[PDB]
Amino acid sequence: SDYERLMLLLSDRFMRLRFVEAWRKK
Amino acid sequence: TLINQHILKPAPPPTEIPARLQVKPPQPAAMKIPNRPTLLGGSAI
Repeated sequence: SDYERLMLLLSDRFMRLRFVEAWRKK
Repeated sequence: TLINQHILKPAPPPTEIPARLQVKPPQPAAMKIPNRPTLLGGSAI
């Protein structure tokens, strides 16, 4: 599968829920 | 009426070519909504 390895060039491929569930508690 | 400023002189500042890349498909894709204010000139490969 070197066609897929060519077809995926430059692709480069819950913490913000944690800091808001504390403030929704407050 | 209003009194206006004037352009000085030919002063040359060139830009430079930075290095990173991004993929992320949401509208903000950075710190805020518009993109041409928050996109790096011309990027290197």
